This record gives sequence, structure tokens and C-alpha cells, in this order.
Amino acid sequence: YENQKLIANQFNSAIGKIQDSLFSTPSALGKLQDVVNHNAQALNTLVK
Amino acid sequence: QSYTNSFTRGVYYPDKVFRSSV
Amino acid sequence: LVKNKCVNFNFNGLTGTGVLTKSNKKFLPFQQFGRDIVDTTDAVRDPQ
Amino acid sequence: DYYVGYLQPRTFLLKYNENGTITDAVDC
Ligand SMILES: *[C@@H]1O[C@H](CO)[C@@H](O)[C@H](O)[C@H]1NC(C)=O
Repeated sequence: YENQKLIANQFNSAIGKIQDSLFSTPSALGKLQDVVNHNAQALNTLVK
Repeated sequence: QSYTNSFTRGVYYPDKVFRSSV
Repeated sequence: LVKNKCVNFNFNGLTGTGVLTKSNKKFLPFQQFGRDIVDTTDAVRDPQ
Repeated sequence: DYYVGYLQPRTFLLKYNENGTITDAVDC
């Protein structure tokens, strides 16, 4: 109740930093891409 | 009578199969 | 030669089943077949 | 005014262009 404004500003800055971090770094979403690539590799080996 | 080195020459088409961007 | 019909073909010894349509691919004037990353016949040139 | 070389059994990686033309093969 005393530092409401400061906490709100901190949260607002943090969410923007998270958005920028996700936008910039391309290796953040490694796991999902790895799953997709593994499935594609399995199918390609099977057909080959 | 002399000797040289083949930089990148000697590549030919192995077969008669068309391939696109592979 | 028929087109747009599921018809068996025997192009110059290459045999299979499929639908034969018009192709926009450019062939060098020595290549007969056509493959892809999966290594299956995708396009063939008319022996005639 | 000419060169002679002998062929050996190797393994090669070839890059085909969209118009299927071999460019920049690499040895193995
Ligand atoms: C490939 O073929 C197209 C269509 O003829 C042509 O415009 C292009 O210059 C050719 N070469 C390359 C490297 O794209």
C-alpha cells in the first residue's frame, strides 16, 4: 500500500524487458523447435 | 614435364537426375 | 499421353502411378528424371 | 599445353542450384 506506484512501474518495465528478450534471442525456444525437427527427421529417414 | 595442383577442377554431373536447391 | 488423370505410366522404363500435369521446371538438355529431398520421381520428360 | 589427372573413388557433397546446376562442390 506504500509502494504501489513503484511496484507497478517495476512490473511494467519487466514485462517490456521480457518482450524484448523474446524478440531478440532466437535460441530461447529451443525445445519446441527440437521436437519439431526430431519428428521431421524421423519421417525423412523413414521415407528415405 | 612440369607439375601443378588442381584447385577445384574435375567436377562432373554424376547422373542424369534433375535436383532443385538440394 | 493423357493429363489430369490418375493413370499408370511407363516413361522409357520408368514405371509408376500418378497424375500427370504441366511442369514449369527448367531442365538442362541432358537430364531425364526429377527428384527431391525425399528422393522420389517428381517430374519426368516425355521420351517423344 | 595440357594437363593430365587421374580419378580416385571419393565421396563428394554437391550443391544444386534452383535451376539444377552444380555449384561449389566440396570434398569430404
Ligand atoms: C534460373 O532460371 C530463371 C528462369 O529462367 C532465371 O531467371 C535465373 O536467372 C536462373 N538462374 C538463377 C541462378 O536463378
